[PDB]
Amino acid sequence: EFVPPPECPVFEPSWEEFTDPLSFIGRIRPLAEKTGICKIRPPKDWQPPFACEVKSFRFTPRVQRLNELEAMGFEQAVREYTLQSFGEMADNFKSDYFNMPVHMVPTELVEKEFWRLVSSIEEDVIVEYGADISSKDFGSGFPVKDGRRKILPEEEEYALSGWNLNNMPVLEQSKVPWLYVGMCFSSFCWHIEDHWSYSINYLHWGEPKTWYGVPSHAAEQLEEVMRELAPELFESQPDLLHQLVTIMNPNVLMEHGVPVYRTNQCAGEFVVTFPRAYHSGFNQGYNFAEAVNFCT
Ligand SMILES: O=C(O)c1ccncc1Nc1nn(CCN2CCC(F)(F)CC2)c2ccc(F)cc12
Ligand SMILES: [Mn+2]
Repeated sequence: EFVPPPECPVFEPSWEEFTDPLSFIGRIRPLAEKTGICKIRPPKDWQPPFACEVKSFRFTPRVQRLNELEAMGFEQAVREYTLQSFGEMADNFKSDYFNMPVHMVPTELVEKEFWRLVSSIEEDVIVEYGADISSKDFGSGFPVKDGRRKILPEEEEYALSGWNLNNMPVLEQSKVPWLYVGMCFSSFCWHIEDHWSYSINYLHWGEPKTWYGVPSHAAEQLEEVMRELAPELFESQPDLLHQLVTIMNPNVLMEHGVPVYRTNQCAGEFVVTFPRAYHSGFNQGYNFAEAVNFCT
């Protein structure tokens, strides 16, 4: 069965360290760039309100067939959901799948089952992911001073915070956050960012998001293993298309000498990915994440 990779670094900045995100990320870089990804827990009292327009939030998530590569056009037929109705679907799926309440399923069991399903020919599990929803559609999950929604006085600090993903620097010398509504086993395959950018990711609420990261010094190693083992039909494809289908069990990479680190990101925690750090992951259950690429 699946062997979990070693844990990536988790930082718990003091209020002083938490004052300036870019300065903090610059200070942790000597360790975090050797692991590709890191997790950042804000101070206990830092709790932004959730600011999306929940009444109107509606979307059609994309269908994900976990074993689609191993299996090598009308299978499912995706409903439109609200946040509430997607959550009911997601929780019913997971509690039915594991025969237990959703909060009682061990994170290690979901992880082992996910990778078993990805390689399974005998069982075809299909899930849905509300992925790549623009923050322009119904707003960011962070409060923003654009006069579209009311900001209470207690929330203004969060609208002005440098850790609000809307306030991260995005202009490179010579771009808004995206939202992800997850359910159990919804996933993202191995990729790096455009322009080898940093990215920052915040889990607003819900069950954890499980991550795998590879430090940039091993980017070429990972790409070589991919070419050796990815389907040939897709191996010859340019990277920006191959990255749509680069699903690979972390233990395969590890057997080929590629360093891989993991983490479970819980509600209210950040994950930072460093330049050219390949990353992949899946969701443990119903959750809501926001992500943006940023410039230093
Ligand atoms: O789901 C997450 O939490 C997540 C975290 C970090 N990075 C990416 C994440 N998800 C996804 N990102 N993109 C796209 C963005 N990025 C550029 C474009 C690319 F080349 F496809 C390669 C991924 C998807 C697309 C579909 C999907 F189901 C899922 C994602
Ligand atoms: Mn990414």
